[PDB]
Amino acid sequence: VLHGTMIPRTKEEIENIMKRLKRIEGQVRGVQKMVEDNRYCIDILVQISAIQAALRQVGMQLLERHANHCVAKAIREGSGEQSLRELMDVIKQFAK
Amino acid sequence: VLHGTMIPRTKEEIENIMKRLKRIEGQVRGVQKMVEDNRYCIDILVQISAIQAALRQVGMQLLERHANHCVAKAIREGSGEQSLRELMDVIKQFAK
Amino acid sequence: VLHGTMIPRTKEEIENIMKRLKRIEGQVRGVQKMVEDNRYCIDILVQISAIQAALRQVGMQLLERHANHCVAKAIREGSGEQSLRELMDVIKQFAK
Amino acid sequence: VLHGTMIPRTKEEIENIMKRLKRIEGQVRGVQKMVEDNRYCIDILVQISAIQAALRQVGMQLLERHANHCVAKAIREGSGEQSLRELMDVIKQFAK
Ligand SMILES: [Cu+]
Ligand SMILES: [Cu+]
Ligand SMILES: [Cu+]
Ligand SMILES: [Cu+]
Ligand code: NA
Ligand code: NA
Ligand code: NA
Ligand code: NA
Ligand code: NA
Ligand code: NA
Ligand code: NA
Ligand code: NA
Repeated sequence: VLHGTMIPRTKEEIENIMKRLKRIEGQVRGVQKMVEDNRYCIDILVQISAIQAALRQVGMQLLERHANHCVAKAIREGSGEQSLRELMDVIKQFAK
Repeated sequence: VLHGTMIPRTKEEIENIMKRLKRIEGQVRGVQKMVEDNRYCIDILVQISAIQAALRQVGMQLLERHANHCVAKAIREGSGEQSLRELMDVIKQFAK
Repeated sequence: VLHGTMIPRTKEEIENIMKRLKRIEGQVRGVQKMVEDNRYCIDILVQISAIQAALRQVGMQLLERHANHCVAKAIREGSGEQSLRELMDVIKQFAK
Repeated sequence: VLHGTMIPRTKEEIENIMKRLKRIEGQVRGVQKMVEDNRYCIDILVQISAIQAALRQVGMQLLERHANHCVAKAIREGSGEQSLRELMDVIKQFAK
């Protein structure tokens, strides 16, 4: 452990995220097949754009979830500044 | 076909890109395992940030390759405006 | 008022940010003069890229400042969740 | 000069872009007044988000204009690869 407060994921949450990552995994191998089949660079870039888009989506979702629940809990419990600093670090990371 | 001029990829080009997509595929399943193991949301977000970063890298590489070779060839061959319009569309796509 | 906790800016903080916005204001009018003088589109785009860069910089700075001080204070004072929700909204805004 | 082919801007084009940069200039000074009046950091960030948004808009517009007309002309005239390389440089610049 050795980290900020966390609300554990449900069977539901894990399942949903998982599909999104599977779909994304598929897209990634789809792109793999495209490169192997020597498909047009533009077609490939379109799919890459799709992937990046799907990643921002799942990433934002996890960000909001963590802030709305886990960080919110820490604020209630008294470890908010700890959790807030973590949160700011990943924000700057997504900016770097 | 029915698309702009393309310079076909070498055994070399395909191999290199492929590793990058494999590594990225790994990262994606790594993230999958992380979610399943109910790992900390922040740790997961860091890895997602890594993935998006690796995707921008391979995407930019493919973009430059296509422009430097394929689009450049079309300009020489006389189908440059065709290839240029395609290129502008994917740029706007990466912006949307 | 009617908003989350705020630590007021110093004479110092206001001065520093101000220079950065002035410089940015200059860049913006520089770009204005460039357009008027019918300068090359590429040169103009380079300067626009500069401006956007300078804006991300000052924006991130204000973001960190607000989180490190104002939001941190609210967490101590007991209005952290209020301040956290605000913070998440502007994050999503910078993403939209 | 010493640059790729350029189609000069009309009285119209200059006028339109100009308004957009003026509005943006206003926003920038609006933000200046906000900082001076010691307004809430969140309110300021919202306006900064607005500005960055308006800059992407005018920037993309100039990008498309340059590609659709100036770079397209160079391709017809025989200096397309020259103009294409310039265009790729500013793309990478907006990515750096
Ligand atoms: Cu969390
Ligand atoms: Cu290509
Ligand atoms: Cu603040
Ligand atoms: Cu131009
Ligand atoms: Na905590
Ligand atoms: Na403290
Ligand atoms: Na072509
Ligand atoms: Na034409
Ligand atoms: Na507050
Ligand atoms: Na609460
Ligand atoms: Na030219
Ligand atoms: Na050539």
